[PDB]
Amino acid sequence: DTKVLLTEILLDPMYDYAATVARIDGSIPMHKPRTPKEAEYEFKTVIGRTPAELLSQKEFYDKIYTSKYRPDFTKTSTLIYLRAYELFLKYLQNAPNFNSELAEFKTYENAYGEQKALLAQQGFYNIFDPNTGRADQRTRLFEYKRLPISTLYDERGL
Amino acid sequence: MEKIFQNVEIKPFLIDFSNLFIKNAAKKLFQLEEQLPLVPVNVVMDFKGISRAAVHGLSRVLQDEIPNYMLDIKPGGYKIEDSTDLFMTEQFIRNRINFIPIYAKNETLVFALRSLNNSCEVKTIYSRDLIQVAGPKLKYPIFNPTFEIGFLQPGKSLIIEDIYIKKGIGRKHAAFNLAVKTHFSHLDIEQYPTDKKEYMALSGYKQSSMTSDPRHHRLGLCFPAVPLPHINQAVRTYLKNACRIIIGRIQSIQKIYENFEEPQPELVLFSMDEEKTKAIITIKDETHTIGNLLKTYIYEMIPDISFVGYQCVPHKQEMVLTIIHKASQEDLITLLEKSIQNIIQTFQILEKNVDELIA
Amino acid sequence: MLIPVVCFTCGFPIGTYAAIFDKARTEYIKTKMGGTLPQNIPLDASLQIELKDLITALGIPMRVCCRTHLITTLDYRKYY
Amino acid sequence: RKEGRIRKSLLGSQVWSISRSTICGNSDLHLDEVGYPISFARTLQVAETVQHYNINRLMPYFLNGKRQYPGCSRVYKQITQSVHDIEGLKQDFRLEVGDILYRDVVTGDVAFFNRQPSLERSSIGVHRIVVLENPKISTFQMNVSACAWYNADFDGDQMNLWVPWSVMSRVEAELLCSVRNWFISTKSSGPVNGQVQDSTVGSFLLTRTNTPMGKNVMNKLHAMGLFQTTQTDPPCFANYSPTDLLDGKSVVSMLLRQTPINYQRAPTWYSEVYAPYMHYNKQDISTQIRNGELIEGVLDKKAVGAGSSGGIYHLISRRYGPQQALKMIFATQQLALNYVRNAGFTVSTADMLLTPEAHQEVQEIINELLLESEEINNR
Amino acid sequence: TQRIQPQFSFGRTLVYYPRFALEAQAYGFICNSYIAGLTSPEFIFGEMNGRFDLINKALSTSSTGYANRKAIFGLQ
Amino acid sequence: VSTFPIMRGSNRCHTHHLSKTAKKEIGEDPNEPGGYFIARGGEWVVDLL
Amino acid sequence: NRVSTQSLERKNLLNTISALRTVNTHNTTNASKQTERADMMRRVHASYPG
Amino acid sequence: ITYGPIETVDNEELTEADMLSFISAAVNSTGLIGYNIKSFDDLMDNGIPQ
Amino acid sequence: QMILQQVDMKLTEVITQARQYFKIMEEKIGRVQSDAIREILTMEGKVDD
Amino acid sequence: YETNQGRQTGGWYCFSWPYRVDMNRFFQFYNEMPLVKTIAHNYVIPNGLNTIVAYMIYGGYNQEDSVIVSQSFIDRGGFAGTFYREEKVELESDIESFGKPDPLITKNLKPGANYEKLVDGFVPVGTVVKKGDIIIGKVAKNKYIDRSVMYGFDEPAVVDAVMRPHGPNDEIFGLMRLRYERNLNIGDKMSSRSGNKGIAALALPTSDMPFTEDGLQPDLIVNPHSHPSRMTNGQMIETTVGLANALQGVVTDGTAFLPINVQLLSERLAQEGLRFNGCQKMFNGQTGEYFDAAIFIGPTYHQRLQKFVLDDRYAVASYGPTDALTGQPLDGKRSHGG
Ligand SMILES: [Mg+2]
Ligand SMILES: [Zn+2]
Repeated sequence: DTKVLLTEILLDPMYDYAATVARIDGSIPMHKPRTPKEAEYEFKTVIGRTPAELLSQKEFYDKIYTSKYRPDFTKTSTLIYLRAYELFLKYLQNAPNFNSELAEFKTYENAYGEQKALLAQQGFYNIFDPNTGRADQRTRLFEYKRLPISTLYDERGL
Repeated sequence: MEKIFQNVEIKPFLIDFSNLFIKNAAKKLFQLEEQLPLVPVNVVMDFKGISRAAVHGLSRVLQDEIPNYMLDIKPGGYKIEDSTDLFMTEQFIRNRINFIPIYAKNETLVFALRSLNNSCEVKTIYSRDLIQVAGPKLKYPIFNPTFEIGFLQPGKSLIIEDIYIKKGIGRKHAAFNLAVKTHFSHLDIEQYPTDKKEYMALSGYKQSSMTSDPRHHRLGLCFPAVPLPHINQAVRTYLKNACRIIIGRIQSIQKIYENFEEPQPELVLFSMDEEKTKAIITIKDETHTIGNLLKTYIYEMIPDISFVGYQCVPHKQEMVLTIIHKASQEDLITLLEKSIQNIIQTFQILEKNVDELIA
Repeated sequence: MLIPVVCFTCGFPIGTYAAIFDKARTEYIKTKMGGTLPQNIPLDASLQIELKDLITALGIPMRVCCRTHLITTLDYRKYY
Repeated sequence: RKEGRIRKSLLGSQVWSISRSTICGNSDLHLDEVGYPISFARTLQVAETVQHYNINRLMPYFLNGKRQYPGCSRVYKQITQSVHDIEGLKQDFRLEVGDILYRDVVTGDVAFFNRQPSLERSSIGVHRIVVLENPKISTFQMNVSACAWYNADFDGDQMNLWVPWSVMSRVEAELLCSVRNWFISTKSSGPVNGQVQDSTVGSFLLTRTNTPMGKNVMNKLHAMGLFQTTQTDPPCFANYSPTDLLDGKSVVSMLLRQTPINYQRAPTWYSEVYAPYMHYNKQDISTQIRNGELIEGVLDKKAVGAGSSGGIYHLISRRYGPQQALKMIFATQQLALNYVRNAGFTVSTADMLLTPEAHQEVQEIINELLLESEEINNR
Repeated sequence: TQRIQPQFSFGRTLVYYPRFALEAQAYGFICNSYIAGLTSPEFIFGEMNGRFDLINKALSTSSTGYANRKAIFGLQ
Repeated sequence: VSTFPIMRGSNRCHTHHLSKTAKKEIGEDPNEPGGYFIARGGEWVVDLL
Repeated sequence: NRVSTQSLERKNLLNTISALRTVNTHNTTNASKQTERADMMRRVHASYPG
Repeated sequence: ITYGPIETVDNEELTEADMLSFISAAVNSTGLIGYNIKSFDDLMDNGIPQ
Repeated sequence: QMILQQVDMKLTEVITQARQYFKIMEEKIGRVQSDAIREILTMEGKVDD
Repeated sequence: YETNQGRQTGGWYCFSWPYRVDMNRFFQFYNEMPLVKTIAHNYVIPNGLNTIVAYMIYGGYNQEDSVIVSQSFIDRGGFAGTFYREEKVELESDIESFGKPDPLITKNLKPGANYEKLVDGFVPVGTVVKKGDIIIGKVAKNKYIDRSVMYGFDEPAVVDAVMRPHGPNDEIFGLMRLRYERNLNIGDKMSSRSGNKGIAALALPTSDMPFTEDGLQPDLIVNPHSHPSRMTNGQMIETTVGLANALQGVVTDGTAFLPINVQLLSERLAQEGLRFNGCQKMFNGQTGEYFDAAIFIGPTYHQRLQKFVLDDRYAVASYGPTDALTGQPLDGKRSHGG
């Protein structure tokens, strides 16, 4: 009963998210567990209930780990990360509002993505025509230039 | 003699802090307002009265045939139990650490990397985070502290405990490469104006390489990390060590020559038809440096040679030098020993000139 | 995932100035981009961003390989 | 159907003792040689039956065993009529007569080289094995002039290689299926192999009368360096001073004097469509070889190219055998490559760029073409 | 052996050329060199030619296989 | 009655209601758009027919 | 089956994007167009551009 | 809508590199993949229920 | 042919003698020291004289 | 050809790669934006590197689509990455379980197998596994018959991740992930963005590589003969433009059908101190002798195609699995015989 629970929850990405949040907050050791005792302690802190306690009742998402930082949201990277984890938890728990909070945070994350995309620019540069200070449009392409008929025939029509 | 290694120019590569962007970035990244403890140094050397083979062999040795030091991770140094980061793999960090240029005098130094990201931001790991755990305390750093080893995701850690100093040569692993090529030119061969359309497809020299024998050369080599105060000493040590390496490698094949009468697997002698004697010298793990030097000096010592040549085939990993001469085995051996002595004399003169030119 | 510690072609330690170069390039680019959005910078036909003077001030030599690997290498943390 | 019993199991078959790998070029291998990675040489084995004449030769293989190359993996003892592991035979000291030793593949062994689709009689050929002792090489290396047998190129092609282990198969491989038998095409009755790409251009550059630098000559040191990798006995340069100048025709004659042939044909270099422009050297447009001596003309695709009927290699095969032809192909390829090692050869963007005047001329020509088209339209 | 057929519409070779166009460019005449660069209709015609080359190369293997197997079994 | 396969990134996907950071932390590619099906472990893209 | 699908081969991101933008010809067992139509359907058609 | 006169449009300074902006706008409108997720959402919302 | 043959058999006998010595040096005197004999006997080539 | 090759190019195949257990996936560590980029790189991350390429003849080792590669460029991480293999094994029924078999557990223990390095039936993460090693020990039902799976691959691997998830049938299974250090090897396929495939035929040390008078040396040496018949002039133009881009510190757009003038770009090369062509005086690295002709050398974006010779090569001995029907060997490397 506990083995299936452990293999189902330890491979849940929600468990890894809550575990890394706890590691950031310092509630669990920064390293992966090396003994069964500290693995059980990590499960207790991350899930919020012991594996035996979970098998008794039905609620799962209510006791998942919450940040101790209390990051007043209303420098930027930490706020974005903590708000993202809080919204992930609220989505799992089916919070009352969620959707409006999700839209607001998606706008803020769009702004932060704008800043990050600014950090990712390597410079462009355009080759300019010296005569016209714009993108160079000079080419060696073919021009029709209808020719006089003397280039193909002589005065005798040959 | 007569100072074969003529004047040498030494020019370190320094950060121009007059640039506002560079100054601000350095100040707010590393609190750096002065030059780094280790800087690259550009060494331009003029050589007169010396074959192109010797100068290029010195360049090749300084590039990837001189012993050099690297930072390396011992097996099990990467702590799998403690390295929670999923992107900073052992291969990636090992590649970054292997190629950090280090100027180390003591090989017993051991460093450790204990970077723990207990924040919500991605944390960059710098070489300044490489703390020494073994060996004498470094009075001067052996590497610059501005290298980005890697980055840690929030809540992730990277633990490496056995970063030690490894010795090797560049031709085996490139992290032992010492000098990068900066300039090479012959000052005794006239050059065309290559900015014109008539000469832009040619090399520029006014003599064909198939007929020219330059004896005046300018060699430019850059060393990646030498201490800022002791630049001249580092360059002098590098040049001397290259000369010693060449001399020792030449003496290694000279020792084969002294036992031509005793059966040696490396040296084989024949007497084919017309009083000619053929000598074949096969050296395993020998490069083009020794083969080219040997061929050049044998050909100089025996201008009337029937045939001299070598092949460093990329497979079979060996150098096979073939000498054919209208002589006997004894006289051929004396001539080859004389050529070896000429090579040794030339490189000892180079060592002396290095000593008396870079103070 | 980072600017290489040394130039891939010749082994010059371009990674000594990689962080400083990245920061200074960001600051310099911010002074050349006008109203264009950051993701539209590679599409702006009026942009003329030159990093030659920045790299020279860093002390990196005028080497094709070194400047190429310094200015073209992608940083993983900027995309992840 | 193809996957059915007949076509998949009777007409073809899956086999043991066979290897496959990507093929790459190796100009230091002879045309009848193949580069075999050592890890494959310790996987495929040759069955040598221990007798009185070979016991001394086979003893080092037995002693090396599975720990050192060249060694062995299995021994088929005749007294027990069964196969014995080499690690269990530590007490045998020597080998008995009638024993069968499965030794590692060594340099000089014959191997069957095959590239699918097998469409020609030369699609399977026998090459002498050259074992590549570099552990980081996993490819089947071959000379670029050997690719014409298999219609192969080094862009991802994979070839099958199996070493004959039985005595009859080895006899046949070295007597019947060697690639020297496929030098002359069964299809076209002409030569298959020759100089390709860099070798053709190198032959032209070496045999041309003049360079942009003047007369195409080299000193004695560089003339000797042309024969460094030819794998032949070098010619004598004792009658040459260090300042003496040798033209490329002289070294080509030094190489070709071993198999004297008579050749007289205009080179591919001289084209009548090019003649109005350019200025052809009169000594470069009439290639003549008399008794192995290159008198005049350049060597290019017509004389040394692969598949060139009537070329120098075809004549060498006709007068001295296709093995001599393959050896001469390797020697001349080495000569050309060693010449290019100093002459240099490149292509640039400016090589394909017309001058503005030439661009105007081209535009005028295309305008005339379009004007004729417009006249037809007006009609 | 023939020029580009008007397959876009009745009398049209491409959307870039008018119906019943008489200019040579509308029927696959490429006036530009590779080094000069091709325009979009020129590149489309060149892509048609190259796709023809690729199709012929691809089905050459199969057709040669069929004919070769038949000939081998007839002559072996 | 049964279950129905859900396109990644669709309205019925869980990553639809997660931010880029949350998608990053749960092992999803934050910059990928999705558009594939996760069936029997593998990833499957329904092409345009 | 009128569903055109393939395994998501994650060789790179360009491979994934191109897989999501791939248009596949319809496959039918009875005919499959094994005539001169075979090389007609593989050509660049004049309606393709854009 | 009565558009302005075409004779007063200033376009001589428009470069071919400026049309990359139009292509980028088109790509942003499409998203390069958005059609498939849109069609699956349509199937889920109306297709299967109907 | 004969001189190349005579040196050939001489070499094969020498190699056989050396490696027969080496196997004996496994039971008599252990591997770790014997594997040290071969190690620095190979970097001077030998290993077979 | 480039449309085909650009999709097989190694790079950052997924940004969530450490979270996935994927088979035959290659993650290339270093990727560069092309010096001459296009509009496509605004929407997909570029895959490849701006390798310095010398278009020349060097010993005949780059003939017929071969390329000479710098060994130093390979060592420094050029096109290096990690190759990932997955090993999913399932318990057939309740009569099978995960564990380390013993001599009494044998009934069929594999000859020459290791059966060591197994902790709780699985090889721990971070352990090097060779050809004969047994990864994941499974026993059925002596009192037990061995059903453990062997490594088998010629190339050694490292256990990167191992899990014990439940399957769709609510049963536990395997899924070990194996990690391979994959540097650029001889025989690895490379390509430019113009469709010019190249097999690495030779790796040369730094001293053996040709170098310019200013010290520039190539990562790759590409045969000039690959150009004429193929007419991949875009690669030449990209090299010419990137030569000036590198010295100018710029990243020019080279999207198709943009206004292009090769003469103006070649003139732009002259304003950077270089020749009108991209050709420079180079010296032979092995002999130190200059070439009589200036050699066109410059930065060309190159892609490592995910066709690894270590995965394609195969050699089999006279023994192995045979078809029960025909008695013939099984099919291919995957079946370990054929
Ligand atoms: Mg091919
Ligand atoms: Zn560099």
